[PDB]
Amino acid sequence: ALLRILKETEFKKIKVLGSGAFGTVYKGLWIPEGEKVKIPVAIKELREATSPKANKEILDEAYVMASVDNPHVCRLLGICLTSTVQLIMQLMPFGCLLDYVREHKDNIGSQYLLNWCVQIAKGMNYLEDRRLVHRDLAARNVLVKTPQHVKITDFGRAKLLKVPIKWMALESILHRIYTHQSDVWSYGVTVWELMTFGSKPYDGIPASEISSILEKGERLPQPPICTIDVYMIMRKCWMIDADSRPKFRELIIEFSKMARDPQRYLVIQGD
Ligand SMILES: *CCC(=O)Nc1cccc(Nc2nc(Nc3ccc(N4CCN(C(C)=O)CC4)cc3OC)ncc2C(F)(F)F)c1
Repeated sequence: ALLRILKETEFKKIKVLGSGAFGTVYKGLWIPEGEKVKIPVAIKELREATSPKANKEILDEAYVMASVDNPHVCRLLGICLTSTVQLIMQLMPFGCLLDYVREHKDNIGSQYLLNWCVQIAKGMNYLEDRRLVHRDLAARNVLVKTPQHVKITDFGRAKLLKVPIKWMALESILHRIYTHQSDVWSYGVTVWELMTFGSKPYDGIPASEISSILEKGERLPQPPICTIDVYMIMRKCWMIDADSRPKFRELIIEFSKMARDPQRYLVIQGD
């Protein structure tokens, strides 16, 4: 019960920061109960889910989210129950890493890119450690606190209560299996996205075709900046054998290592 119940009046909505299928997000401010502190927040207002069954499901996931406490996982500050369900999130000033990489390709240096993989993999392991399957992981579901500090957006479990085929493990596509190991495959696609400075994985190829492509042993291409210790880690995540895949603990070490000598593993444009 680490989940704060917020009063509609404790916060104000400044601007719409987009709207998805799940809900609508706003840049806003929140003045906590009996405090003269003004926190910048993101307010995830939820869609058509007013059924008593659904609201109990929402709340139950809201407590789960509210107990996920890790530096690289976006924190849930509280919930506001009124006419609509509002999820008061920590504001991420630089938007999503995908947009950010597509907007900084030139100035994004090897040392940052490698430290983002450690950061993502760190947050991911926390979920595998809490036995929570992310199910979402894409460069679009990683947000930017500071360009040095990224955080993962844990909505995969909530979104469950519009198919991301190109980020999915073959077992997820063909047998609807979601393990912390399918989370490793998605992680591979995400790290490929950052190394390509936000490219479309398998662009122009239809979703239906993707399964057979992967079955024919075909994978995502080698990104120009990538070395061989790098592009290898990527293909180990895309192993048809769900258990041949590296663990999130492994990925942390082989990237933590890699981050100690960046340019050795990434060929940017100096230095
Ligand atoms: C690439 C995927 C993406 O756009 N994710 C995204 C979009 C909007 C809102 C969230 N939630 C969220 N956001 C923040 N901070 C944040 C997010 C996005 C922006 N952008 C969005 C694209 N854009 C537009 C449409 O004008 C430019 C600005 C800016 C911003 O910071 C002020 N923090 C937390 C959340 C959370 F609720 F999801 F936790 C994600």
